[PDB]
Amino acid sequence: IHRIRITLTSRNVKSLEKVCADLIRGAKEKNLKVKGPVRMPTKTLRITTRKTPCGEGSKTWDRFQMRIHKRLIDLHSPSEIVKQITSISIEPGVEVEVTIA
Amino acid sequence: QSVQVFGRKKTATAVAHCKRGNGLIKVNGRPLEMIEPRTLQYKLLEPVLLLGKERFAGVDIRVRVKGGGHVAQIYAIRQSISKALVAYYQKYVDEASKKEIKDILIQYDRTLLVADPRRCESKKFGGPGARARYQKSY
Amino acid sequence: DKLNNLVLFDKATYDKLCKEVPNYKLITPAVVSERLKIRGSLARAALQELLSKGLIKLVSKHRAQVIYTRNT
Amino acid sequence: PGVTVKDVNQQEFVRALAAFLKKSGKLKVPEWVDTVKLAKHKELAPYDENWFYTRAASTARHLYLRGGAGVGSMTKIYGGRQRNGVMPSHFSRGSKSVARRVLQALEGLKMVEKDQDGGRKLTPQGQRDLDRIAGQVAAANKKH
Amino acid sequence: DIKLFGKWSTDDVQINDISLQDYIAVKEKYAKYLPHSAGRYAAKRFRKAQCPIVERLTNSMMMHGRNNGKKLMTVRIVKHAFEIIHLLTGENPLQVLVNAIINSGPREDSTRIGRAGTVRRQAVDVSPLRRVNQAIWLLCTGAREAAFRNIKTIAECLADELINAAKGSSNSYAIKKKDELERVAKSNR
Amino acid sequence: LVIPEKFQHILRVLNTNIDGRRKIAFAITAIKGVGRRYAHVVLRKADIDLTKRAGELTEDEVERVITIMQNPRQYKIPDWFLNRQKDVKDGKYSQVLANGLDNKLREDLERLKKIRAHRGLRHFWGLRVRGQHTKTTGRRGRT
Amino acid sequence: GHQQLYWSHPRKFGQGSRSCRVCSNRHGLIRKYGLNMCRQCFRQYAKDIGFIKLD
RNA sequence: ACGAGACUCUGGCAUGCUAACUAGUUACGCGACCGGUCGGCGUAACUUCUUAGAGGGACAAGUGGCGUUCAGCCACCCGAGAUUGAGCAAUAACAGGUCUGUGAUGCCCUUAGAUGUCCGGGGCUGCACGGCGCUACACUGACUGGCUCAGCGUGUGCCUACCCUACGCCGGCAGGCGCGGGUAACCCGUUGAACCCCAUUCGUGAUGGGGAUCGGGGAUUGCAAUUAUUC
Repeated sequence: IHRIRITLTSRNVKSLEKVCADLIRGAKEKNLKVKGPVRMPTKTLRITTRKTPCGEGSKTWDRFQMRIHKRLIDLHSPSEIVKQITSISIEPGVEVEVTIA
Repeated sequence: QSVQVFGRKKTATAVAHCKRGNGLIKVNGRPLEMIEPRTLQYKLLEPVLLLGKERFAGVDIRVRVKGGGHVAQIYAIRQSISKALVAYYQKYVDEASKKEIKDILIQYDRTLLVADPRRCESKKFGGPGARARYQKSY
Repeated sequence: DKLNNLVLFDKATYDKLCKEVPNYKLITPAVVSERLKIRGSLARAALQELLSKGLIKLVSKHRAQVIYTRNT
Repeated sequence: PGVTVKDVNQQEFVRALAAFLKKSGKLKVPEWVDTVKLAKHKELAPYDENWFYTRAASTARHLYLRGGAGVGSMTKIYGGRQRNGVMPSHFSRGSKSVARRVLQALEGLKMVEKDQDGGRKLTPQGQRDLDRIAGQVAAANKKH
Repeated sequence: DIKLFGKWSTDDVQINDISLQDYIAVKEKYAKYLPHSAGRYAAKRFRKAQCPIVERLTNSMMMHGRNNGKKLMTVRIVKHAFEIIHLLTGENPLQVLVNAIINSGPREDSTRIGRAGTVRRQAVDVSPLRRVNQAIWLLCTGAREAAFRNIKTIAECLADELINAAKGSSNSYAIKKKDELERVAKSNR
Repeated sequence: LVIPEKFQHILRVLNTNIDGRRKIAFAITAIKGVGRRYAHVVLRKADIDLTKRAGELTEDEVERVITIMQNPRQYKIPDWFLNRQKDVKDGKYSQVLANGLDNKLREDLERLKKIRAHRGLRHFWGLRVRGQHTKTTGRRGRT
Repeated sequence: GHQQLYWSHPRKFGQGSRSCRVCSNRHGLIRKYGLNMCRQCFRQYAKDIGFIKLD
């Protein structure tokens, strides 16, 4: 079997891109094929709430946005190198799900 | 065959697939001559056929622009025609022909090819719309 | 008053559709047919139907300010 | 001897097929055209009396413009943006039952195709049959 | 060359006033095969002041905001003004448009007095650019005054709009308002 | 077309009201058993010619659609266009005829008055039986 | 009374089945995305949870 | 020195993403037909739309005029771009609002169907478009002979049963039954966000610009629908 999908996600795009470059460079340094970083659409969680803690005042709202950036990367490689690369002490703020399909 | 010029107006999804043959544009299964709006026909058919019918027999183009709205695929078809012709005559004829066909396609359209980033604008709290509020103060 | 109208196609709707209307410099049957005090919309419909005998397919109606044929 | 479907006018193809079947009159006159609402979103349904052939060809074009389309966009293309009643009404059911009973009679005439896997696709044999129908309606009414 | 079919020509426009060379742009490279090709004059630093007459007709007719929704309608009414005036006059529609708007319209149109004025107006020598443009505006608003909200059959309403705008029949309301404006202009004289 | 005699302007066909000045989907609707979708379904099931015009109509054509209005159960369509559907006085969708005897003809309204039904009280006035929140309400029922 | 009269019908779903997970307040709760706070507590903690004012 | 600006997010701009099974695809293996169903294994170069998803530049290598020729302003002749909209928002103030958001807190009460359980019924609803969201006396407007469509963002069991729903049947339908998909560009879904020729089809327009709304296959996953999710 040579079908492995790794899901990368984070709120911060800097860490996401750095860890994606880490994974791609780790895959390509050793003789191995790897797909490009599929870039899934960003999810914009929107919540609007009145600023005031009471009923008085002009109706001014707060629009809190929360951006979730997620990527999927394919891998045709033995599971050993995948497990070694996954345990590379990734940067904080990034959630990773390595799936062996 | 790669020319890499496309045709894109507004946000319509378009494809310009090039391989030698006649230049035809398919819109909802309706080719270039018989068009979907059925009311802007002359404004799109005038530039090509009055000069020649075999004029488009150079390189066939799959143009399947799934455009909704008449201002969307109309003038997108002519964008595609001009862009495909200019790129084909650019890469695969010579520079002098480039100059003359660019001159005729520029007297076709001086400078309106590419626009600024704008669309329908956002809505603000305190009113029903983008720039509007609740009951009036006279 | 309760003006007398005829619901369907009429001889007046058929009247002078090719006698003097297309023999004027301004080829527009609207007002001239309106002078008969008979519905001009169906006069236009009859004129379009007689123009579309079957030689050339004319099924489009378009807007009110619509062109007519040239037959002078 | 026809031509491929890529350069065939799809609307002209369906209209030529419908006109040929109307002039032939081979099948009975369908009377379920407007006995029903024909879906939730029609105040006054179609009254073609060839809504059978016309809407079957429209479903066939829906099939072929992208083989493998989920059912429901059929009334997104043909159906409008509903304005039902005092309340605002959204995208939901149509009149499915009479449609299925009519399809149970249409089956066998090679007009709208229901496959064994459910859904739709290019169907090479079906594609040959539809291309032949297009070729034989190439000499049909209109375009003359 | 480029023309209209094998029966009509578009190179029959010569006025030679040597005054339409500062605002009406025909000088160097402003030519178009296209009546309208999605202009972006808004984003430009007021580069919309060299606008031709056909686009004025295109953009100066709608009542309120009850036409916008698809510029399809704008380009279609440009095309059908082309064709309908061609049918009316049997020659170039734009040429006869200019011919039938110049011979009438604003000789000294509405413009105020001094620093602020609303009581009366001033008989103002109307600039050729603004006279032509506002005469096309007169024709457009008269078309949406007569062709629209008409009590008669509408396929000659452009003929009667031409009659009201040039010959001077007492049918159009805009033409009698302009008659009052002309009465003020003569009050200046 | 018109012939040099009396056009079908004002006649007593079924004691209904119609004048030959408004066009289709309005002339047929003038009779309370013909119009809109029901007219469509009748014209389908009876296999009628599209070209026929009501300008010089024949009494039989309107009568036949009215008979279908009386008995639409066989056709598997809504027996609509009836204020009497599934209401007292008809064992099965029946047709009551004649005018000037409205109280007897529409005794349904008399039954609603004798039971003093607010629903029945709605008829005779233009207003909502539900009655929405106090606002532009009540104005419904202007004589 | 303690367990004999009550609890004889489905009533586990009302507004009293919820409260702010910070202050046990039942007014102005936020159910969206499941963080389950009131308006003001969420406004207080939005920076920490991950909601930042950009719009 | 603070504010303003700069700054951040956001908008009809990219022929590099040594980029993608959701999106078509240079040379395979499908293939009637005047190098394509290789998007129905999967092109290792792709990329044009899509991912507005990551890296970019271009109001002055400009012109004319006004201005002290400065700061700037008004129009345009190698030319995609020549005021997008919001966020943040100073010093000093208010006896402005909130102790009924608060495990953020100063100053308190005492003794019986205690504001917390039990209230079939019910609180503004005892209300007449001179406080948000509604009627165009009309070819700019019609019911699919026209859509290969232009287009925010939610959605299930960790406390906790209560989510989004495709498809068949009861069906010509609210509502009910059944296996099914969905932790989500993967399913709802190509979200039914207008029908442009507009195949009932407009002459002096009470009469498509209401139909001043209660009768009808039959009327709810929630005790209570009586001025109210019934459809």
